[PDB]
Amino acid sequence: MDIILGIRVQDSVILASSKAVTRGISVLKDSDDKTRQLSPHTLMSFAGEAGDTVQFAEYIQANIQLYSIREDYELSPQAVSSFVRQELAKSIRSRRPYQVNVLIGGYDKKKNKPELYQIDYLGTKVELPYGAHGYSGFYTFSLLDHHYRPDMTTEEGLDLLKLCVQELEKRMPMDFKGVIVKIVDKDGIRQVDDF
Amino acid sequence: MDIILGIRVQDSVILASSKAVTRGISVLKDSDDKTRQLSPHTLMSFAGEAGDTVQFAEYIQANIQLYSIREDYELSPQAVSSFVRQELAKSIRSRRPYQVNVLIGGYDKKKNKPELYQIDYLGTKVELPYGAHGYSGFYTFSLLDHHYRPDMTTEEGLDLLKLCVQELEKRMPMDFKGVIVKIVDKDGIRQVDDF
Amino acid sequence: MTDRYSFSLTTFSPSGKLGQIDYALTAVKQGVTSLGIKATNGVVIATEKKSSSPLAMSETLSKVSLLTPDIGAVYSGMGPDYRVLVDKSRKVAHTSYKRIYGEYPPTKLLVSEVAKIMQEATQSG
Amino acid sequence: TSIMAVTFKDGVILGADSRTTTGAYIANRVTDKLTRVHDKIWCCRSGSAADTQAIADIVQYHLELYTSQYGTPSTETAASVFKELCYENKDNLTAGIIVAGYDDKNKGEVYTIPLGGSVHKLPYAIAGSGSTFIYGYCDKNFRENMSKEETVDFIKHSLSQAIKWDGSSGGVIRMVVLTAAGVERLIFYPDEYEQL
Amino acid sequence: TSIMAVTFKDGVILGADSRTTTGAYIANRVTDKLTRVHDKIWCCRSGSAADTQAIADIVQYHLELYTSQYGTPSTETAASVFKELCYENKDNLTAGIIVAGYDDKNKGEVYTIPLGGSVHKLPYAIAGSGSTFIYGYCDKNFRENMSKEETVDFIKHSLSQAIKWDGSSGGVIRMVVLTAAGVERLIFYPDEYEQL
Amino acid sequence: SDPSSINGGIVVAMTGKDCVAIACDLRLGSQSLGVSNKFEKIFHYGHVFLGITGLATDVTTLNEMFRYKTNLYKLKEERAIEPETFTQLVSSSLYERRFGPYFVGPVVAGINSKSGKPFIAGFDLIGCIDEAKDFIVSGTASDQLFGMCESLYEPNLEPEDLFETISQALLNAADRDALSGWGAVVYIIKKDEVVKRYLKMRQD
Amino acid sequence: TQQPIVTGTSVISMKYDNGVIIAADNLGSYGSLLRFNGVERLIPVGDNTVVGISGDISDMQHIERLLKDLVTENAYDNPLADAEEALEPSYIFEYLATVMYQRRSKMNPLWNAIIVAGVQSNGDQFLRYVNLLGVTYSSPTLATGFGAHMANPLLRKVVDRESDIPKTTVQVAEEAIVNAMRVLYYRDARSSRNFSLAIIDKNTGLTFKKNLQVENMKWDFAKDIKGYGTQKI
Amino acid sequence: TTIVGVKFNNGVVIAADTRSTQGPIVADKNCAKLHRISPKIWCAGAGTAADTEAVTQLIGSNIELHSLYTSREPRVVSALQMLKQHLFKYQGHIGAYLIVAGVDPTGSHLFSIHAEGSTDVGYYLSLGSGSLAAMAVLESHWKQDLTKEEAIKLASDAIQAGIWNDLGSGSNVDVCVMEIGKDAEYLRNYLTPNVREEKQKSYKFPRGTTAVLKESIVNICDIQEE
Amino acid sequence: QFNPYGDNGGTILGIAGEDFAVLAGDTRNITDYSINSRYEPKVFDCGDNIVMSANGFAADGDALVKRFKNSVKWYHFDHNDKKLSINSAARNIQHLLYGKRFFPYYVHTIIAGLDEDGKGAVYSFDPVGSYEREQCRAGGAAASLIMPFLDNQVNFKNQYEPGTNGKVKKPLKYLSVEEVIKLVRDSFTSATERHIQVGDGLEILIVTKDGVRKEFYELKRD
Amino acid sequence: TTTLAFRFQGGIIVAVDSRATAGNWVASQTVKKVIEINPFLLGTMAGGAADCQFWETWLGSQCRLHELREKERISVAAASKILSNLVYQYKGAGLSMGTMICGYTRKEGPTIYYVDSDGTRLKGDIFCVGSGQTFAYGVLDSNYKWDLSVEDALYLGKRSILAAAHRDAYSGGSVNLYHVTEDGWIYHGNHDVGELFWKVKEEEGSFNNVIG
Ligand SMILES: [Mg+2]
Ligand SMILES: [Mg+2]
Ligand SMILES: [Mg+2]
Ligand SMILES: [Mg+2]
Ligand SMILES: [Mg+2]
Ligand SMILES: [Mg+2]
Repeated sequence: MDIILGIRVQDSVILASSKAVTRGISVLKDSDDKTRQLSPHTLMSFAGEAGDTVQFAEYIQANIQLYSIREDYELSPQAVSSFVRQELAKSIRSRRPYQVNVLIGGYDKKKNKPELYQIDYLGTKVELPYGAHGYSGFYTFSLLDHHYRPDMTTEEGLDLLKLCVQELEKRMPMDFKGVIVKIVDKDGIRQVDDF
Repeated sequence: MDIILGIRVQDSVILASSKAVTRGISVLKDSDDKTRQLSPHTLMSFAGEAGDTVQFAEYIQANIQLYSIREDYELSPQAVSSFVRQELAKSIRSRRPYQVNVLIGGYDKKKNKPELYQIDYLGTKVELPYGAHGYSGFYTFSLLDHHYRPDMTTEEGLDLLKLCVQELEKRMPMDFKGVIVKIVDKDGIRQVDDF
Repeated sequence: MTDRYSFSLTTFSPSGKLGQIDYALTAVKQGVTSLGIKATNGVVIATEKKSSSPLAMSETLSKVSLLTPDIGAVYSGMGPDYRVLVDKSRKVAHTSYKRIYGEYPPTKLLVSEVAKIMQEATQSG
Repeated sequence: TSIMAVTFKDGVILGADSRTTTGAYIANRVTDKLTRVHDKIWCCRSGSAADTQAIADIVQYHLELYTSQYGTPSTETAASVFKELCYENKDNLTAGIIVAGYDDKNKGEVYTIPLGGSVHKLPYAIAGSGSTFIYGYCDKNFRENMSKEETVDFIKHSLSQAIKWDGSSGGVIRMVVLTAAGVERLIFYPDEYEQL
Repeated sequence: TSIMAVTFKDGVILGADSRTTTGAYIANRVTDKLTRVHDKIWCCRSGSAADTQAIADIVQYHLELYTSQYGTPSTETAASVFKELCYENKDNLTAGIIVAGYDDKNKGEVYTIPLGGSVHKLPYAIAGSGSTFIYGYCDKNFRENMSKEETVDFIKHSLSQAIKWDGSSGGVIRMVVLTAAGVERLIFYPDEYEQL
Repeated sequence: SDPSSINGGIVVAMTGKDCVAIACDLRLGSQSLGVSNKFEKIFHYGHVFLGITGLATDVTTLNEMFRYKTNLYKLKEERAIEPETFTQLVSSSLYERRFGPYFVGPVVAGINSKSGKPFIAGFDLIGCIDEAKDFIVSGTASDQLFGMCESLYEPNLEPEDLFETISQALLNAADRDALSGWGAVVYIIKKDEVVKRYLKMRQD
Repeated sequence: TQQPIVTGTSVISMKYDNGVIIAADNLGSYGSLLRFNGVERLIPVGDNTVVGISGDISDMQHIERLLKDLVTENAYDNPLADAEEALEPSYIFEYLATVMYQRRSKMNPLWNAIIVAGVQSNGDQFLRYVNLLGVTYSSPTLATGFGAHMANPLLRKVVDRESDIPKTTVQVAEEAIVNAMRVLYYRDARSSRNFSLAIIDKNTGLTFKKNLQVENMKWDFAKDIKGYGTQKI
Repeated sequence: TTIVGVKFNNGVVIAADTRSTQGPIVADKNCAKLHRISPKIWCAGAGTAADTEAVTQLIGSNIELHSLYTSREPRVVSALQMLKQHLFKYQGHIGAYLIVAGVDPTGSHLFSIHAEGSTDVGYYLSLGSGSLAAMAVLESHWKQDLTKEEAIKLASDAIQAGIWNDLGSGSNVDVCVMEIGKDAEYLRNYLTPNVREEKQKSYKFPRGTTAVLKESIVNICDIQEE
Repeated sequence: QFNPYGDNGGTILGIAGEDFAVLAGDTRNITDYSINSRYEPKVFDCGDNIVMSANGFAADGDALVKRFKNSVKWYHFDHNDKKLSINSAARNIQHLLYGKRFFPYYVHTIIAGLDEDGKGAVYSFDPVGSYEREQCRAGGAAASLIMPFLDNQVNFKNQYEPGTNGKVKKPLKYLSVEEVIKLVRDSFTSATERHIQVGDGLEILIVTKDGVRKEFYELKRD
Repeated sequence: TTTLAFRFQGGIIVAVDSRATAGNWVASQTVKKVIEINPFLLGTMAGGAADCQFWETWLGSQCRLHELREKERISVAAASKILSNLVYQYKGAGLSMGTMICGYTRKEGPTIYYVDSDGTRLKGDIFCVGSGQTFAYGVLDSNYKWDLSVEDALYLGKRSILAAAHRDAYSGGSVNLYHVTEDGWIYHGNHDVGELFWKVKEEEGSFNNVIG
């Protein structure tokens, strides 16, 4: 799919993902949720080739849920991101690689810290205060570089995110039909239903 | 450029053309007027390859204005459309053809009739009650086939045109930044400044 | 070199006469008599074979020439001018008609083409 | 194609097979590849039939016009005209020509003009697809100042082997003898040369 | 490469040049292309040096194991083993091999195995890039039941011409004689064969 | 990509007893997209009729070109051009673009005004004349038309019988072609009257 | 997938009243080089079948070995190997046709065109074709390669349909075959003068003729032909 | 297409089939492939049909003008030279493959010409997709000193071989005989061995079967007086 | 490069009547511009009152027919000599064809027979196994020449009742076996005239409750 | 090709055209583009005919095995995912498929899944697939409401295919209508486009551009 953004503020991680699903000529859907809850305090957004994106995301979800049941324990965001990276690094030298880029937003309950990980389809992982995939970063990073502070509130993060989306809507040729925004914090994952 | 629409109603011709100019990655402009007045009662909208569109349109404009001065007379919409077709038919077998598609909306003052001509870059001319170029027709023609009447008022034509643009904005992947709408009738050419 | 005579050699005199055309007509007047008669079921053209010498084989000099299978020509005046006009007339019947319409030109139109060639020698440089 | 020209005591003899192929189909089994550009200047053609015919026709025209002005041309002059056409138009031609002629002053001479349009004066020359198979045989068996009968045998035996191994060559062996006595055409049929 | 094998009254003789090229560079000017796969079964190699060496080594192994079990193999058997490798692996091989051997029952025999992996039993065989230039000469000069001295002269003269015209061939002419008397190696240097 | 099948369309012509018929569909398209249902492909210059299939810009261009040429012909000859003569003119005009041709399939139909003989002819894009006694077909459904005409046609049909034959040939051929249809016209041509009929057909 | 290296040209054949005739020249070409001059391309199987093969010679030699093995195998535990349970032309063909189609289906074909000619147990003529694609067909006359283009037209003038077969004698059929071989020698650049011919008759059995030559050739008219247009000398 | 040319005692004969095709479809079932260059010089064309026609008419036109200029009857070698030099110039892009035959004051002649400009002399020749079938017949039955009747028979038999065996050829045999000291006789549809059998059914429709939307008279007449 | 496919030409035609079915095909086999055989049967009786033809590449066509005939034999072995119904045969052929989805049988298959109610049935397949029951279907080289004619003369398309002028369609009255055979013969006679790959002979297999009957007709050989 | 399916108050409407083409040649006008997976589930045909036919019949077999094992009707979610997981295994091999898996169960209600050969599986309210999809979308989007009656919804689906059949060269022949209820689908007949067009033109007043 197209635009996926992430921003780590003081006490939460915010993931914004576009709603459009376009199959060549027509926009087939304008309410698509490009995300999966891997565990109660870990969310993964995704974008890439059709079919592979959801297939990969659900495969990861199943594996993390399996771990959660086996050990009666939630893996840290760092541990989950390392598992995901290895799967993609394994995938890139396969017969047919997963063409999927992901952002992993999680709240580490042990350290009481939000964490954002950016991983591309090659298995290139980086921990960031804010991140994106595709062309999204080209339009938004100059705004994030300017306004971002590590001590921002969730409300300030959402306001900076709105400015990013407005810039995308202005200068991007494609109509991505707005974004679904989700917040990951100590209380878990919730969706901002008005954005 | 992208979307250009035309509709011939009872007493006027209405041309709608998108405002976006996209150069690959960025939308450079969102207020571009993809039209030229060839004579007081003849308007031509255009879309195709960058540079060639405006170059061709202004070249045609200059030629019709030259004719108008020489003869102290306004050529009929039919005569203008035939001149334009020949130029494109000549162009298609040139060293480097004009990659330009046009709609010619004119009000014939002799016959007291509105007239709409659709001409593609090959020099393929057709007189139509409503027309389009590119993918615009794929989204809009089913609506126009249903609602169009030859005795429609200008206000009804604009309402049907709004429904066409709404469908384009819903199902087209590209953001064409709305349309500039112009009306051609017995009193000449005017722009609808709120659409 | 180059043909530096790019101007007309036939021009209007004060009286409105085109001298060179009048003088050409005078040369025609000196020429041997030729005639043509049209019948209901045919046309005849005739002339005298004025042999320049009795040693000359006058059969080798054709004053009456086939232009197309259904068109013939005869002249009075300068023989060499006629011979080249016949060559041009035969060719123009093909290039400007038979190669276009797949049939030989009607008499009046071939005559028109020959006339055009003669007109141009009256105005060209 | 198998073609050759051989100088000998009394002059020069040109030899050729008669097979013209379009792929594996023999389009003409009785082709005449020995072509006259002047009374006692002939040539053997190999490569594109269209090209070598076009070239030969132009040369014949050039030597005819030369003769009208300056008298009989030398074999060297004829070879030079061939070369001029072949070299200057090398990008658009596929022609391998052997030029052979008899002067009274120079006697028998042979010039070969390969693909590039270079000229090489030789005691004898071989060309065409079939020539590859007889480089060994010809080199071992050629002698200078052979008799007419010896040269006919040399060419007959050589082209026999070329025909035997090359599928592109075959049919009859044609020969043209160029001497002071005049121009003599010879032909040799399969039943004759196949048993050699 | 120029290689050949010729049967004669007392057995068979294999002949070869010694030039190995990488493009226009002579990588080895003293190559031994005559290869022993059994005591009195040898072969001439042409094509890919890597392929023909690999094949020959495998054949030698096969005939060594054959001999341990069933005694001395025939030349036909050796040719069959060569063919089996060449035919079954035709997609991945560039090898043109001539197999020559001496039995007491069958005497001198020559088998040629061209690119495709077919087998052809012949009185004599020629192969390699240089062979093209001596098809005419060899066909005209070969006789059955020649003497040892005549066969040596035939091969020496043949490969001399092949070397003369083929840039890929050159160096020394190596020969291996296979008779009831045993195995004799011969070598002939440029100063000898170039003046022939 | 293929210029002769971008716009689509068909023409068919037939001879009858002292009459000829020429017919065409009305579709103009941009590949899959239907653009016009009023694009007539039959034109006439005096009593000579010309149908043209293929690339629509060339159809229009050639019509204008032959109107141009037949108008000058008439001024100079002082008579209307005949079908046999016009056929040669079409052939000449097409071949003069031998290495940059118009992508068209022209069809000539008419009756010689002096002999009264019915005449039809067809051409490839480059000018080769097909002068058939029975029928000529052209367009994106030419295979279908060949099949229809070969079975439906019989010689010496009366004008009103010929109409039914050519109409059914066109209609059923067009209904097996994606790029033909959207209406149809049939001309029935006699020595000094011509009747033009628009046919009712499926609009998909 | 490969390319043919050493190749054999046309195989031609036809039916006549009491049996079949098949013929093929003795050349093994190496591109345009006429390399091998003693190649037998007609291979008899028993006394009732002859298999004619064109195309790649290395694959032909492989097929020759398959047929040799087929005869050995049929004789195993078979007291009627030389009688009621002998190999029929139809058995031999169907086996080859199976192999050819299987090999093309593995994208590794035997690069050949094959004609199986023979006479069945009940006296019926057998003549059927199979090639590298596994394509099979039967006809009163069959020919491969160039033969298909030049021999068939001549042979079809003798036997144009099924009803012409009983009217065609062995002398007329052999004459037609021999003439066709001459025409192919005139016109096929990859043909040779030497050929083999096999007759399988229901009465006289298998007659295999080796070392035949094309004779009665017309070449004399070549002496009059001069230049390529305007040349007189 | 199958075309042949055959020399005989006192002249030359050319023949051709009458099928023209677009791919696998038969465009015309009775095509005329024998073209006239001049009254006694005829040729048959294979390849691109427009090219064979156009090149014939051009050289035929120039041959006529040449004949008038020189006061001599046209020669086959002139037609040959003009054809080959034209075709050579266009490097085979004009896809004309011709068999040129005729009689003139020099005698009777038979040539072939390939699209790239190469020419050929022969007593019997054939061209086209059915040339191999035709040449098989010619090579089997041709002899020196054929009579007029024998040559016509041989030529038409060679065309038949193409008609029956070559899918690119069919329908009828056209023949033209050019004899020395005589008018060339063009024998259109000399043989007709492919007449279609009567159909099982008549497909004439009842009148009023076709649905009609509109009728109108078309004005083919000029603007009228009064 | 080796091309595993070829084109053997040919044209086939299946028509379903009220209580019968016909499957017809020309007997000409070709490659390029040459004729391989003037009589090479293309329509086959496969047992259980089913006739079949796989037109296109003849090697794949022969292979498919052979495997289907084999499937009929094993259906009898495995299911107590039960008669293979035409609908069951059709589904079975889909699986044979789709089994080679990624290296297809390069053929257009048609089978004909009677359904379990005794009514005429024709099934049509694409190369990879998509199929449908149809009333009328031509296949192969001249299919585009034949189908429009059948639309007009079997289904009476574009034909209206005289006097009504387009308001009342010509009623779809049932055709007899003699009537169908006339249309088949005229279809192939017309196809022979205009298509170079069609000719030599026409073989028709007619299926009724009484069994399978054959009819042969000469076609032009040029 | 033009296929559509949309959810509404009374269940699901499925509407398809009937045309199949090979290039410009119209191979068939009587193609069945609604695959009856079982009495409760429908699938649409677009892309590859064989791929859709074969694998959606196969899907029916898997659905039958599910309900035999689980003694319960398979959900539309589960049925669609069996198909999407299958085609995803073949991804890259060249399968061509664009289908709507349509059903109406107790737990889900009326449900439509767009399943596609590159592995896409989308739940939605309105889907339209094929060469004429854009034309049908126009009519759908401007007239669609959740509270459509079964009668009006059936007509809307019919009218949308007609719109596509008219403009799209590769769509036409006839219209097939289905209404999917909780108790199973109901077939609502075959409608020849030729006859339907004139009928709709007159009764509706639409298509004034076309002369009738
Ligand atoms: Mg060239
Ligand atoms: Mg290797
Ligand atoms: Mg050396
Ligand atoms: Mg249509
Ligand atoms: Mg034929
Ligand atoms: Mg449509």
